[PDB]
Amino acid sequence: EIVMTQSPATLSLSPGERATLSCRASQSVSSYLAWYQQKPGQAPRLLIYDASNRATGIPARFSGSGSGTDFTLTISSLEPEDFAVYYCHQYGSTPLTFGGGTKAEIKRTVAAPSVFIFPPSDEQLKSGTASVVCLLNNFYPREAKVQWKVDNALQSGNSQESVTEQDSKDSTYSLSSTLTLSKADYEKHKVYACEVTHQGLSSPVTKSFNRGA
Amino acid sequence: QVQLQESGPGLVKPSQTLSLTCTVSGGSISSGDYYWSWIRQPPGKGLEWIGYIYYSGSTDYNPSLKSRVTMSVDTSKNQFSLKVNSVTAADTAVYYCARVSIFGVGTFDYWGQGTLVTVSSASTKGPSVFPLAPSSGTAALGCLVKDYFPEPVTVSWNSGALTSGVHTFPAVLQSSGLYSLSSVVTVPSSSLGTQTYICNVNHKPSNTKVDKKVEPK
Amino acid sequence: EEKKVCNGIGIGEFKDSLSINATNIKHFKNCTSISGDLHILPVAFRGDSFTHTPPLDPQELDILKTVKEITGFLLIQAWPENRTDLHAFENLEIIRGRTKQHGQFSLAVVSLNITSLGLRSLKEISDGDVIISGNKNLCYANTINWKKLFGTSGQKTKIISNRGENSCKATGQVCHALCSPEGCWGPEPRDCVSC
Ligand SMILES: *[C@@H]1O[C@H](CO)[C@@H](O[C@@H]2O[C@H](CO)[C@@H](O[C@@H]3O[C@H](CO)[C@@H](O)[C@H](O[C@H]4O[C@H](CO)[C@@H](O)[C@H](O)[C@@H]4O)[C@@H]3O)[C@H](O)[C@H]2NC(C)=O)[C@H](O)[C@H]1NC(C)=O
Ligand SMILES: *[C@@H]1O[C@H](CO)[C@@H](O[C@@H]2O[C@H](CO)[C@@H](O)[C@H](O)[C@H]2NC(C)=O)[C@H](O)[C@H]1NC(C)=O
Ligand SMILES: *[C@@H]1O[C@H](CO)[C@@H](O)[C@H](O)[C@H]1NC(C)=O
Ligand SMILES: *[C@@H]1O[C@H](CO)[C@@H](O)[C@H](O)[C@H]1NC(C)=O
Repeated sequence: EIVMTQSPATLSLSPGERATLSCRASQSVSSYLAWYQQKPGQAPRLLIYDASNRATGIPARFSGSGSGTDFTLTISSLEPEDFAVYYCHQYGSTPLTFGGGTKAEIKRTVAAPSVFIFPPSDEQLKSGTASVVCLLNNFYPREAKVQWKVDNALQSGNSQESVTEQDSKDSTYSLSSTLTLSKADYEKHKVYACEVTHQGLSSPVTKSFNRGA
Repeated sequence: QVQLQESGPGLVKPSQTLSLTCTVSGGSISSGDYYWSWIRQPPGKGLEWIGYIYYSGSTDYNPSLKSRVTMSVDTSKNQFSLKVNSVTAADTAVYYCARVSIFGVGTFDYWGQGTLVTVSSASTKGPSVFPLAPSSGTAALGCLVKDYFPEPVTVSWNSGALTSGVHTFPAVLQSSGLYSLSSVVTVPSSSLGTQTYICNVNHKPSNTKVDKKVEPK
Repeated sequence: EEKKVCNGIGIGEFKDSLSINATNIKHFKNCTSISGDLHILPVAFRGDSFTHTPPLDPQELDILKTVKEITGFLLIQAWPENRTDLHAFENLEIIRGRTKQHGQFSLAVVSLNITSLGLRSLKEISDGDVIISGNKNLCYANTINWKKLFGTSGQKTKIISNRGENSCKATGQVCHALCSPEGCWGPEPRDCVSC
């Protein structure tokens, strides 16, 4: 199959800015190329077909060019409604393919997270498992490191992370990290630490508690 | 006027067959002008083309699906369909139907609303609700909603009357085949003993609806 | 022999007929020119109960071998599965495009089982665009230079969703060793444009 490559995978911009998206094909596709826009919980909407030709009703700030193996979608000036995913798509040869997508993201003021830690409850402990939760709240940009520490031992392979999408009103992210252990292993150790690194902070922040204290 | 809509079961067991129908309004499905197609998208992931069928009978499928797919037409209802056999977790995806205008713009124009199909062997289980207690300006508290199948749960705060500074995380699949999620909220410290907090968890495939008061320990 | 001009589909006596079919096919015996269009559709091979049309025997498509010229458009949306090319049209020399599919296209080939087009006598397409679409086993179409068949400014060809050039190459499905850079209609010597 012909492979389509879109990079950067993420662009970070503010309203009014000029946008330049790139798409590359591993073999030539002439001008048989389309671009799509997609928002969460919605089907993709055609923007441009034949490289080149803008579809009916599509706003004029959207435009595209290129041939063969090298393509470009250009948004001359962003509107709040333009933040979303953009996919490239070849129809020149079977099988039909898409690229990985580039996501257009709201550039925002830099914001260090508020970090919080929660012990497992007694009610859970009766059942035989122990979750320890760590929260990173209202931060920007997206890049973050979370490290768990139990009596100073660095934890590996027993945590799972979850991240919200950009807040519809303040554009921040937040993130939760859950660490799971059996009741037996949790009662053997004293000090439970969640260590967070983020560019908003000059040094890493650590929250901790002492089991049963 | 032209309209497409997917329908069929949201759940299929590993090794069985996946089935969906697309219904079409605003023009007969029997026409030289259109390829009728299917495309899929796993959550958090890219678009993948499945194939198409034409009014002449002939068809075209992506070799990535290893001969596992068939499509068919049913003019009796102005409908076309998909079968995918021998499914695994790799087949979980939002499934779309779409039209191609062969003589017009020449790529996908009208799309369906999309429909989620999950492939899994889990049995349906209601969730437990564990409190995430606050302690040490602004505080934080929450609810750990653990061990349920299938998706989704919906959680609200104080009967939908808190609403602000609330964050509900997307769920994660765990080793055991069950889902886990947590909902959180940020509040002023001062009024920690002069204000009461309850989370409202609902899971309708299960018959369970739970309310949990969360207090400082 | 020799000159015999016949009406095409959707004019004169065929003015209400949707495709060439078992009933009307005989009336094309020994035509060299079509005055209008040829439509070749699924209902031809299927048959149709409402117009009392029997299914068409594919061997009888060979009655079109005498045809050298079509003043309108050619549109093929169904073809017998075990034909590797459009053998019937091997003597077609001219498509004019005085009349066009959806006002745009004078040649149109849609989702057949063919591995090559086979139009070795085609030297002119006077007006109208060309569309070759969804033929998943078709090679050879990118080898010819279409601009050399065109007669009006603004003609182009859409060759879309057909077999990939790479897979053709790996199975040796390219133009014969002795063709010129002009390309071919199939794998054989008698299929090259210039020698
Ligand atoms: C396959 O080929 C055969 C032979 O060409 C072809 O048969 C033709 O079908 C058409 C349409 O069914 C016939 O034309 C019609 O003739 C009837 C009488 O038979 C007329 O009543 C029709 O008249 C006009 O009538 C309406 C009211 O006045 C109009 O609103 C409307 O436009 C009608 O045209 C009509 O002209 C034709 O007679 C036959 N020919 C023969 C020799 O049988 C068949 O249709 C083809 N089938 C397919 C699916 O390709
Ligand atoms: C449709 O065309 C394809 C491609 O020509 C046919 O597949 C070939 O079948 C022949 C049978 O004689 C084999 O010898 C070839 O090797 C096949 N090609 C390959 C590698 O795919 C197919 O038979 C045709 N379908 C029908 C129904 O006639
Ligand atoms: C076509 O040509 C042959 C041989 O010249 C002739 O016998 C036959 O009658 C012609 N077809 C017609 C007009 O029926
Ligand atoms: C072409 O295919 C059809 C199959 O229905 C058959 O009737 C015809 O004789 C075939 N010709 C060949 C392969 O000899």
